[PDB]
Amino acid sequence: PILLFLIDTSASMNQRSHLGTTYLDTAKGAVETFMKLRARDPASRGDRYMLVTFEEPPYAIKAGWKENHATFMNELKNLQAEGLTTLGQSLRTAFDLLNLNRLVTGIDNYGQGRNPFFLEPAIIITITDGSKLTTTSGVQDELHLPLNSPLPGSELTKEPFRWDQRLFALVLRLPGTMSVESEQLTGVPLDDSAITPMCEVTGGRSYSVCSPRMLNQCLESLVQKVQSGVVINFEKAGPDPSPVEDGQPDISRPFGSQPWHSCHKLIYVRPNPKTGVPIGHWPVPESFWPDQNSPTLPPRTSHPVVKFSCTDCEPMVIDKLPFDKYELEPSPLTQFILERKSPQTCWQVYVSNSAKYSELGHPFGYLKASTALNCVNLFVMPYNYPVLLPLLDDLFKVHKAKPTLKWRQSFESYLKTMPPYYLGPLKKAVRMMGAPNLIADSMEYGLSYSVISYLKKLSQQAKIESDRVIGSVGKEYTGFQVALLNKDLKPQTFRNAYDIPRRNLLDHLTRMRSNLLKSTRRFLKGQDEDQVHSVPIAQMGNYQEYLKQVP
Amino acid sequence: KSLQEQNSHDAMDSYYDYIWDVTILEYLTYLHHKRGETDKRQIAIKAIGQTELNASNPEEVLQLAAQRRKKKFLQAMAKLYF
Repeated sequence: PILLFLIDTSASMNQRSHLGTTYLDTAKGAVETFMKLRARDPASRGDRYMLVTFEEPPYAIKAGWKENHATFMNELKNLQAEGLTTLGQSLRTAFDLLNLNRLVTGIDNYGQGRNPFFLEPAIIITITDGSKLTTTSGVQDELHLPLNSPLPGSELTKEPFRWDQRLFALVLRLPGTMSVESEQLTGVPLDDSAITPMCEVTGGRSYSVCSPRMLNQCLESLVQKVQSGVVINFEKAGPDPSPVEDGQPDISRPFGSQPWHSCHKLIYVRPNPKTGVPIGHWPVPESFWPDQNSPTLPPRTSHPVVKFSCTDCEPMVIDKLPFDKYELEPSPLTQFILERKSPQTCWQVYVSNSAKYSELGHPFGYLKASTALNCVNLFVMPYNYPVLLPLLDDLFKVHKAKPTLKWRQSFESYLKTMPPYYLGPLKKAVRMMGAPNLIADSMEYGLSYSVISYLKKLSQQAKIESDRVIGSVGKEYTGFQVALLNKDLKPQTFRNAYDIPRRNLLDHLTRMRSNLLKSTRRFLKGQDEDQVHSVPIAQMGNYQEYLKQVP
Repeated sequence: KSLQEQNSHDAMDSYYDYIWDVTILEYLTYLHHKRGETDKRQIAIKAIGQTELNASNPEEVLQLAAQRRKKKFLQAMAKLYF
């Protein structure tokens, strides 16, 4: 996946803990230990590391797509916390980088549905301290991201983040004096910071740390959550949960505020074992009926809102029709359903405003308890599966391709009720079915000409902006300014007479004379050229001849 | 707004001992880094890096350090004027 670290480089991050070290050094150590614990996992060969600091552009992206691991280390160890607490601009810059390359590659197919197989997994971790949000004018009470629309195409999604990326926050609260009381909580508390509502919206969690042991627990938990998936918002709608006849309905059950109403939670996307890209079949549908004459598509939600109905049904699993199935990671919905203990019943998940005539949506999937009752899976079929699947059953039971008449009228009714972007996969569906006669090239349109032209032009501006951003990373009267001392000056004492101090001048003069009277094979322009950072045995031992095999 | 100006007739660095808010020291470090003060910046870093003015200390320690600095600053003003 993509691991991005947003390291706070405000001056408030220069406080010193009880360990005798600064907060920023603790952040660097957290990044290092995250590296070690992630490298312990035998699945992290491909993991792109990125770093963003709290510094104004273009000095904002320390490491991006075109850098490597060594430059990430060098820029990590050379961070100075000398800025303000400007969280919104830095978060927008990180999301702009990630969504910029996202819209460059066309990973998110607007208009053609939402395909959670096209996935670029990404976890961003903001390590900060929880101080007051500061600008050049004053303290800001509540965290607002800027809305300047720098990336072309930002108006087609309401939120600056996406459904393939997750935000976590390490808020350092190490006290100056160590606490006499020892923390014994197994779980990590949430903080009362200004970043916590944002990470709860994006489908993450804010780890609050007050001790180095607590930092170890937080960072182990953060390592355990770096996997590939899609965060979707599950909500119920309409009927109440069905009371079991064996169960007893009680007034004490809360009918107004129940913990699994809404959950922005993850579903798992396993890679393809043979290739890596999960070869998928069915999209999660849109929140609008596609008007093929509208000039612009409506802006899409960053996180899909899917409504589940708890009415018990029968899980229809037809042979040789490829459905797609996900595992949904633990959530109060999942512990409820695992308490229900009914692997013969499923709940019906649908997407609202996906029907031409009804505000309610015809069901597109079902959530289902597994055989071993270890996890709750999500099964997705094409749109309106209880209509489509029995007729496919009937064609491979009786009709043998060339069909009857009423069943033709059933498919004309179905394709009038069918979404047009689903016209993509369903055609591909019969390419596995064994009935290519249902393929008709007459209908292939899913979008208007205007939005396709807009998408092409947006892709072109995205390519230009990607080139710009990748080139940006890694880089006596009223006109008088007194020069400041430069640490990276390298004062060359042999190239220039101006750089020799007085108190050793005669000394250096004699040395200079010796150079011009040495007449050696190699002439040096510096008195002391020791090294820069590292003195390796292997690097210098390669520049010699060692003719001793000794066998 | 006051710290942004460049015509102070009182001391700059020797009054940095009577500050106990991390936010104002944060702004001081930012101003000194922008405007070229490479030495007042280090004074601000030393002030922030004290184990007495951390934000996450127990409240008694913070309020007692605050009242110590209040006493010393008000005595310094009574030294100058009064």
